[PDB]
Amino acid sequence: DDMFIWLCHTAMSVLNPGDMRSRLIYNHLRILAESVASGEMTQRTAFRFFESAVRSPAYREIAKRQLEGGAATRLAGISAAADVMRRMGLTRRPMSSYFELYQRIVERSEAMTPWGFPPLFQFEERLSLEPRLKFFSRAS
Amino acid sequence: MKYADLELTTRGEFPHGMKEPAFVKKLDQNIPWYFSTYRSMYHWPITGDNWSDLNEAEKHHDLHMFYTLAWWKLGEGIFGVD
Amino acid sequence: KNLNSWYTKGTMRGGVPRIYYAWMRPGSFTRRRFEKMRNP
Amino acid sequence: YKMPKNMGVAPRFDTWNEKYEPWEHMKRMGRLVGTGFYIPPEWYNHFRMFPPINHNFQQEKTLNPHNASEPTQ
Amino acid sequence: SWWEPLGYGWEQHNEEQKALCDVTEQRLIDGSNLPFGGKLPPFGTSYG
Ligand SMILES: [Mg+2]
Ligand SMILES: [Mg+2]
Repeated sequence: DDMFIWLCHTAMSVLNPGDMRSRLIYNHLRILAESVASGEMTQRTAFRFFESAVRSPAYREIAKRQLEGGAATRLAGISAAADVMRRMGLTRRPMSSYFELYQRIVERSEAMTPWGFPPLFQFEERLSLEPRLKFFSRAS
Repeated sequence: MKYADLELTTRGEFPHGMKEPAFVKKLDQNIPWYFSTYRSMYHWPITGDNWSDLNEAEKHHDLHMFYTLAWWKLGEGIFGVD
Repeated sequence: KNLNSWYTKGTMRGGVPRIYYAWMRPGSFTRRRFEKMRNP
Repeated sequence: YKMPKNMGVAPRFDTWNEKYEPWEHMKRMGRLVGTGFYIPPEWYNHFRMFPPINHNFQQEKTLNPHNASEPTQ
Repeated sequence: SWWEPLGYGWEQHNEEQKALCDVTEQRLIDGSNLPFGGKLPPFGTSYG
């Protein structure tokens, strides 16, 4: 279940994560997801892995040919992030993946400075927030 | 050749090398450091082509190999055909 | 001209065994992912 | 002598990032798998050939706000 | 020895049998009795 939280971050917490339909970045995301499930990686580590992953030479300067302030469109991100949870066997009932990933985003849409996060509380760290105030959490 | 009908009542157990050893509770020396502290003189595998009149390597290897083959009954039933 | 002999270098710890590599590290041994062409 | 309450559990504000950074896990896992005695997890099987970006450095190590650290963010 | 216990292509094979074969001669595999319920298990559960 924390998986959905992670995926929410990869979808909404990252400006310009390249074109997320392309098999390259898509495979990055797939692998990292399967590594957040089965506990092989920390969420923080997998996130910093995702944003630091290799995309394409002169990335920013190709980004000047698409984006103004470097914020891409979020559809590709959510469609890929649902796709990965479906193709990996993550849930017993297929729909649940997409529903949760969608729902958790919709609830956060109403929050002040919604897509930014304090770096310490964003993921697993020594000191944490109470389960009500955790970010994409079911208890908010 | 050179056959008699012989009765051999007791053969010792298998030389698999792994048998649960005799257990104790107390030990004589209670000082486990001696295990890690012990050194010895060097074992040099070879000197000058390793020639010997008693042929040690060959002879000892074969003698071990013989009773090993005896006990596994020549490893002849164990392998099927893959 | 190198009077330390590689023949005698080491310390006997008594019973303590340690591993050594004949040539390379065992992880580097089977290269099959480039050989049989499994790579992204 | 009065101090802010949680100073006991206060994080190291310079170095608390190091532990989690992708390169560290690449190196560590790299010499762990090299042993032959560890089954590589699959993420390693992947980023083995797509190692992460070089010059992305934190703001904690480089004290520059104006440095644009990430090609992504 | 782990491949036969789980009928692999069972739903396909069932479909082929039901559509193209007379009911007098057809063998139908049931997924419920098969190891995982004839499915692929959820991710982290099955020990791999
Ligand atoms: Mg005072
Ligand atoms: Mg106090």
